[PDB]
Amino acid sequence: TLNGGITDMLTELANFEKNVSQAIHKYNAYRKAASVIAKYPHKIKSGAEAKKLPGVGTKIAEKIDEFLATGKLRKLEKIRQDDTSSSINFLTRVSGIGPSAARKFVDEGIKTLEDLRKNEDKLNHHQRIGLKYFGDFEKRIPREEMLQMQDIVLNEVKKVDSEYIATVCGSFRRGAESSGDMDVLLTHPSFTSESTKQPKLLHQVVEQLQKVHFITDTLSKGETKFMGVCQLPSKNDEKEYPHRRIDIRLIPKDQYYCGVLYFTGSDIFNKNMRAHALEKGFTINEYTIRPLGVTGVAGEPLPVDSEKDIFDYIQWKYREPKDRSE
DNA sequence: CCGACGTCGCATCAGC
DNA sequence: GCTGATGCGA
DNA sequence: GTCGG
Ligand SMILES: Nc1ccn([C@H]2C[C@H](O)[C@@H](COP(=O)(O)OP(=O)(O)[C@H](F)P(=O)(O)O)O2)c(=O)n1
Ligand SMILES: Nc1ccn([C@H]2C[C@H](O)[C@@H](COP(=O)(O)O)O2)c(=O)n1
Ligand SMILES: [Cl-]
Ligand SMILES: [Mg+2]
Ligand SMILES: [Mg+2]
Ligand code: NA
Ligand code: NA
Ligand code: NA
Repeated sequence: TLNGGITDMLTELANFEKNVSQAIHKYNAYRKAASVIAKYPHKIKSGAEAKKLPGVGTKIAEKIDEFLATGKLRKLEKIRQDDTSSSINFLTRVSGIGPSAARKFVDEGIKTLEDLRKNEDKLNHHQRIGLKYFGDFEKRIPREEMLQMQDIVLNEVKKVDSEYIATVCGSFRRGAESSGDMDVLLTHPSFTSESTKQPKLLHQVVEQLQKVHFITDTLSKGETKFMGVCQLPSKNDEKEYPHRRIDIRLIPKDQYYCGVLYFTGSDIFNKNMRAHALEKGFTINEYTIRPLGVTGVAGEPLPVDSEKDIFDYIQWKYREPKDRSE
């Protein structure tokens, strides 16, 4: 990438603001600037050149000038030296430990991997599984493995009820050569925006995937969202595959296009597109696009019969999934 | 200057 | 138990 | 931290 040094610096700052400062809007600001610089097709020569991009303001322009001149950022060099920031940043790398819990753990003297394993009974269920698979969850998934996983999920879902449709979204649907996890959108004609004519629709799919030993652990689970752990089968004498994060989201079948737009992302693309919708007088979630009144209360859902219909309402040219990796 | 910043599912906890 | 924040996550 | 009214 042309500007990897700058974008890494801004990402590290984003993570600091989220994990340590607990400033979600600074986290989003830094990530938005990193994303716009990542797609800028020139090697940036100055902060002023970067400040022309939307999301890069005066402060980041100054950091870019320091980074270009020296190859580092004194603000980050100091953060890297702060023991509390180091501890908190490490603990938040466990799934289920966020900024609040990380700081509480540090207060209580729990700040290393050894400390965590020593104190499993101080972890909730999600955190306990996140610790169990700490190393695995930072490994990436080759697309070749994503395809094997897709095959298992799609075939097992079909065995439960041929009327299900499972769609792998996330970075996979954007065509990435590797993914951080597997995101599965699920629909069934019995579950629409108008009625739920059959119970346990998500449950019976999860159960089937547990039965064939694909799903191995559960982080959380409700009627429409599963968050868990899965693993490909290995062959005789083969080293096992890493355990992987899996998210499954059951979406009302008639709202598939809003659902698949949401679950395809990226997360920054969704923030950007939804923010553009609001400026255009609309609000978009994973179910609907609705107008806003002069009051600012959402109106009735608008007819959507393609992903492109959603782009049309907000006066955006259509962007294929591969062009949404912001 | 300064209010807004995307939107929502599940787990957990506090107040009643 | 319910309801509404809050945390953490997609 | 940045943007737009
Ligand atoms: N804050 C978020 C996080 C996720 N999402 C949506 C968009 C994501 O593309 C989708 C899956 O979340 P994810 O964290 O797995 O993101 P991916 O796009 O799949 C990443 F590229 P990765 O391949 O590392 O999972 O949920 C979102 O809307 N807002
Ligand atoms: N998980 C899914 C995927 C597609 N669909 C529907 C939405 C459209 O009517 C149609 C689109 O087919 P496809 O996008 O797979 O080419 O399938 C669904 O109901 N659930
Ligand atoms: Cl809605
Ligand atoms: Mg993903
Ligand atoms: Mg704005
Ligand atoms: Na700018
Ligand atoms: Na975490
Ligand atoms: Na995911």
